[PDB]
Amino acid sequence: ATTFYNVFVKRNSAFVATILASAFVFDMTFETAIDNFWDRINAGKQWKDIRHKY
Amino acid sequence: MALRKKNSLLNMANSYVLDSPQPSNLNYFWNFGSLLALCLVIQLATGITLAMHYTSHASLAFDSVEHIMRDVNFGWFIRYAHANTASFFFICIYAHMGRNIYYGSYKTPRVLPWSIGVIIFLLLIITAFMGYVLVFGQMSLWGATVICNLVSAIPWLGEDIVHFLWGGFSVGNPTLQRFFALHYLMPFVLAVFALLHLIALHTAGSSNPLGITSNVDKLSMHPYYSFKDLITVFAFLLMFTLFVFFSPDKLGHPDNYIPANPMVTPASIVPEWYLLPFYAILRAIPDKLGGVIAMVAAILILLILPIVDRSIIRGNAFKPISKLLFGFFICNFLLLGVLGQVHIEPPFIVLGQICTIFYFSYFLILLPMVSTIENIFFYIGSL
Amino acid sequence: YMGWWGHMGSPPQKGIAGYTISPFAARPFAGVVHAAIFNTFRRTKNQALFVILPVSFFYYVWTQASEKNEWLYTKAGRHELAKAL
Amino acid sequence: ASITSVVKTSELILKSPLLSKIVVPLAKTYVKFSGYRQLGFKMNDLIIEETPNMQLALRRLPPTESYDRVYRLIRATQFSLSHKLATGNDITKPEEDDHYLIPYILDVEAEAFEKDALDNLEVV
Amino acid sequence: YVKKPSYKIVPHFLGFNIPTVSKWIPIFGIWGAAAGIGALFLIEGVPRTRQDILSKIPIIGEHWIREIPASDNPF
Amino acid sequence: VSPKTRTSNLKNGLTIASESNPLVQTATVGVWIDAGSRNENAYNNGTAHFFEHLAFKGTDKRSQHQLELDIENMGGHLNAYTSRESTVYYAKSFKDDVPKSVEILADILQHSKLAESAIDREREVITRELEEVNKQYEEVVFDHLHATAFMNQPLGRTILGPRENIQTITNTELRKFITENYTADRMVLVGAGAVDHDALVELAEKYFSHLPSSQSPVPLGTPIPNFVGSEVRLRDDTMPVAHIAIAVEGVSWTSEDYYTALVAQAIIGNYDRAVGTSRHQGSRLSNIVSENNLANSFQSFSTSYSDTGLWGIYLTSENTTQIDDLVHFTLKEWNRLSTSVSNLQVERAKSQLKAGLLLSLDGTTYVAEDIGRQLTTLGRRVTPAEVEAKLEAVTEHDVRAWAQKTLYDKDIALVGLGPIEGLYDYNRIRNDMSMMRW
Amino acid sequence: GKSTYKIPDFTPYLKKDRNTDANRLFSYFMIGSFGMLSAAGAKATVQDFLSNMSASADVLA
Ligand code: HEM
Ligand code: HEM
Ligand SMILES: CCCCCC[C@H]1C(=O)O[C@H](C)[C@H](NC(=O)c2cccc(NC=O)c2O)C(=O)O[C@@H](C)[C@@H]1OC(=O)CC(C)C
Ligand SMILES: CCCCCCCCCCCCO[C@@H]1O[C@H](CO)[C@@H](O[C@H]2O[C@H](CO)[C@@H](O)[C@H](O)[C@H]2O)[C@H](O)[C@H]1O
Repeated sequence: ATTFYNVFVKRNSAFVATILASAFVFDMTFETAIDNFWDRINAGKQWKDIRHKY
Repeated sequence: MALRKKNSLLNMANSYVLDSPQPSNLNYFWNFGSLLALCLVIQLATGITLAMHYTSHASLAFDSVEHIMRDVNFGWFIRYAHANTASFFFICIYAHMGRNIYYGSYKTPRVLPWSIGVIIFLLLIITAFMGYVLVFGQMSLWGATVICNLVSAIPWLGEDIVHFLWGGFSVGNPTLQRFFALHYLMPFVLAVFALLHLIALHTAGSSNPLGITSNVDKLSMHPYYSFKDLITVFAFLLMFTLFVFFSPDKLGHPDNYIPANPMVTPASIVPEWYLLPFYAILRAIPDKLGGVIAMVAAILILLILPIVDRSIIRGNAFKPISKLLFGFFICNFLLLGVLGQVHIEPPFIVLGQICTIFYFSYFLILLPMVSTIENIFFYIGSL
Repeated sequence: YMGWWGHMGSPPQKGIAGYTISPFAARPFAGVVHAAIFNTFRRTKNQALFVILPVSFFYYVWTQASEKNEWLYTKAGRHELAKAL
Repeated sequence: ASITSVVKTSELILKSPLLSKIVVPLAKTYVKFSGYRQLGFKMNDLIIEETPNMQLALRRLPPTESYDRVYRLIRATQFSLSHKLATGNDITKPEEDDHYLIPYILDVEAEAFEKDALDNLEVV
Repeated sequence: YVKKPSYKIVPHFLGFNIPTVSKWIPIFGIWGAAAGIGALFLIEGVPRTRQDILSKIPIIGEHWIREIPASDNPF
Repeated sequence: VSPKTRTSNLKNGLTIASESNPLVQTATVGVWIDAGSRNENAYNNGTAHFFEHLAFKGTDKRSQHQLELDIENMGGHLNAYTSRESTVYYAKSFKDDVPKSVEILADILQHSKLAESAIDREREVITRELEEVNKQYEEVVFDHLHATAFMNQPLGRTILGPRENIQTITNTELRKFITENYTADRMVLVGAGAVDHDALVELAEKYFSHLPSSQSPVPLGTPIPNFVGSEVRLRDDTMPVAHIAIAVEGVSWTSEDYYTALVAQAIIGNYDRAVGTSRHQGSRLSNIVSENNLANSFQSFSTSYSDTGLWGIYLTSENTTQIDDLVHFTLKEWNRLSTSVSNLQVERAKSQLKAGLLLSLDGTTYVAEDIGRQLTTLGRRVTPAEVEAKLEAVTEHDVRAWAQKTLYDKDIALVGLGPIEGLYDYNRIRNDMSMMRW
Repeated sequence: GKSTYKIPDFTPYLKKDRNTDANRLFSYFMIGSFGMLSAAGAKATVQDFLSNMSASADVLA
């Protein structure tokens, strides 16, 4: 736990780098997660659900 | 205590335009600052007026400028005033920068006003370039085409950036509308930076033509400089009047009174006169990317004057060799201007390269050498 | 580096008396004719070389270049133009 | 640049017989053409003073020398704004152009440069 | 008996010396990474960034290879 | 090369430690006790300091007056102080007056009367001392600094104790305190100067033989402190000079980082505008402060206790509009112990300390204080050769490591006294404990 | 009420484990989460907002 602090937080350069890398990962995964959720709550409604008829 | 000093708001005006302590010996070259303020005001007044009559749609832009010329009361005046004052803005800005280089205004303790100034100069170039596009005549279009295709030389992303700025695959309506919005905005940004460079300068105060301290002998900005500034205002307005009323198209290019035609390319794409030196620098480098870097470096290299001037003495009033070198530098900058409007033909190709080398070597070689030697001559020569 | 009135940052001054007269008591244009002629001549003579040398040089350069360019695009200059390209 | 640099380089030149033979006459001409003497300045009055080092050297001037300097700057400023030159006793004669400030600024700088050197010392 | 203190002046420039700067070299590394991550993050949306950088990353790279079915694409 | 410090024990477990110097004519004998204010609870806080007053108020044999005369006839003087962890009672005398002085000290420690009449008399004297320390600003600042840093803990109590306790201290509780604490196994009889060790040991066998031994004899310098980042402001706009202390939790005597912390302290160093040489000192903070007239003085300190410490700086300044700059620059200099220190600063500070730790010992009192302090904190005297080796082992890498664990981005205890309007709130001071650029 | 060395009662607010790395790390996890969402939010904002400047759907046709 001291180790975690020393590596990622103690130097601000490291902390800002950690925050931006986390932001990148969050951004990508959150996009994917919302996409799937939105598709489930709006099931059979969206174009992707009816497109197969055509 | 007097109201002008007591009240916080009044005190700020007071500190800049009334009680501001100035050197008592500023000569007429210190008046370009206020002329540039006058140009900036005329451009805002005429500019906002034209915006009330101009339509930014590409199907209507050129026609809206004709409407201004032909139908709007005094529209001809507002249009020509705006177009010509853009030329006078650059005459005054080159003069003001020339004054600053000759009198060493860029030296400590005034590096910050100088460096902000270099940014004001870039914003003025961008502002004037975008304004030129708004007419949507042939020079407007062919200007935007060629200048925004320089960005294509940025490696990897260059093409993508160009299409993003144009808002399409060519210069067209999207480009015109966005340049209108930006051309309206940029002069306000330019005004803010103008005000920042003055606030920065307030810590040291104005330099003076002798390059000595003026702390020994100060004059209030008003009335002395107020009334001195009127002389150059009236001199400026006389020159303004001769262009605007008697020869309104002397400084311009007829090609911009032909509506933009993406098919027909004009005889000669030459920029407005005040951009011509940078254009010549760009042509000198054969490489596309090289050329663009050189052109930008020709402006940003002004930022290193504070380093490369090694003199112990501020300014050129007392330095005969520096004065000669500066004379050659200024004339070379005008020759570059002239070479920007000749055709890319012998013998101007080689000549343009030599003038470009001379331009850069002033900052990189000659000024550091000459200023070092003059230091030694002052010391030995006065023993 | 610069102060304000009262603490401008001058080294202490002492022993200088300054005198001047009112603008209403002066002739503002006293000796203007003499200055416009003799003083302007003096000041211009002293600075003439610093303008004449660079201007004359760059004008000569331009003149030579523009005349060569003109000559290269004549019939007479066909061959020299062919070599230059 | 530093005044120290100017002074050291000048001393190298004045040492070399060859160099001095060609440079000292040039420098004398240069100073005649420079024309600061025609405004009643001494060379040292022209050195840039808006630097912490130079401000300190000016504070170390003897009061007399300091008062005289203030007068020369005010006098020159008045000639500047009038576009007149000094006449008669106001013109600085070559014998009056003494380096009154160089000793003081060389001491200020000596200390400042020693301070920089010593900030970088490494015990062995 | 010691006659004189024993020291050297290390080369310096603008108040920096090599011992000091060497301590900061790692930090410029991390800031450079932070700037790299940050820059790349900002242009993640640019199609060229995906085509040329992001889709080439092993395993993860398929996240950025996405085709609109030609039936659903007006252009 | 210093003479060897001889050490003997008695049967009860009293340590006798001596460093003879046949060049001097005076001697300092005294008793260093590994006991102080910290040994009190909250009800008997101030007892240790109270006892110091009563120790000189007469014994079972000699009355107060007889005591005074006996010391006057010796020729030298007696002195005592109580700190948080240490109590000292010593006697500076002539060479051959040592048997008298040991006899007097043994008497005042074992056989003090502590008569109700004298307790009652001192109870006013000590009450008046509560309102006159107020003047000793450095001490005020340090007392508040401990109070806040070790809030509601034994180290955080003052030495004087609260007014309430001073009124309720009885001879019974005084007797109980010195019976529990001033035990043979916690005491060192120290002789420095013109003393023979074997003579001193015989005098200890004669006078300190019937000292109580503690039930559980732990080794000397054996001790739970939980530092609280916190601030006390004692603003007083009527004072001309601001006094400010900033400290972080430091190192104990027996820390592996003890010398590393001292080197770090020396890198910041001390400064005093009244001393001629101070404007030329190498310390970066010294240069900033002197060039900018930010302070009258600063003094870096590294106070150790058995199980914790405080490491910090004490600043004084009349520049009340630039206190922010003074604190700003100070804390940025500490940041550089974490980010920037190299062989340059570390080797310079080691050189200054290799001398400094030996220079301090320049009279018999200082030598005795050194033997006493070290024996009661480490259980042995550390020879100059060992001290020189421990300092040599301190590398730049060690200092950076230590600072990054102890100073960088850590909570501070902060005390300001005087015209400290310009000292920003806790957050802004604590924000300077790190650098965003690093 | 009189002695200034008797620090007021702060026991309602003092954390027992205050000088542990665990303790500091937690608060920086909150600050860093906030910085992370702000960075992700700023990227989203900038990318979406500036995309207005890319060719619009009529142009792309
Ligand atoms: C809108 C454009 C600008 C305006 C309105 C402006 C206005 C002014 C004014 C009013 C002053 C003080 C009066 C004077 O000395 O003339 C001044 C000083 C100065 N300006 Fe500008 N300026 C502009 C552009 C620039 C540029 C482009 C530069 C530099 C590249 C610059 C650099 C300076 C410097 C260095 C000074 C201090 C000079 C001195 O007094 O010695 N300015 N400017
Ligand atoms: C530094 C300030 C400015 C400069 C240097 C500048 C420069 C220019 C230039 C060079 C043109 C091309 C002129 C032509 O040949 O017709 C132009 C056009 C235009 N400018 Fe500006 N401008 C400035 C400020 C403004 C401002 C503040 C507005 C406010 C909207 C504005 C509105 C326009 C409009 C509407 C046009 C197109 C109509 C026309 O060409 O006359 N300008 N500007
Ligand atoms: C009304 C108070 C608000 C403060 C800002 C307004 C303007 C202001 O300060 O005016 C002054 C009159 C100023 N002249 C000088 O410094 C000056 C100083 C010394 C000598 C001379 N000339 C010699 O004989 C001068 O000409 C000037 O023209 O600068 C403008 C640019 C300022 O505009 C702004 O920055 C705001 C915006 C419109 C750009
Ligand atoms: C200094 C900052 C750096 C430069 C800033 C870059 C500016 C613009 C870059 C990306 C803009 C276009 O980039 C594009 O962004 C849009 C939305 O924003 C994304 O579009 C995606 O999300 C949107 C909604 O969020 C949907 O309508 C779309 O169907 C989907 O594909 C694309 O997947 C991406 O390729």
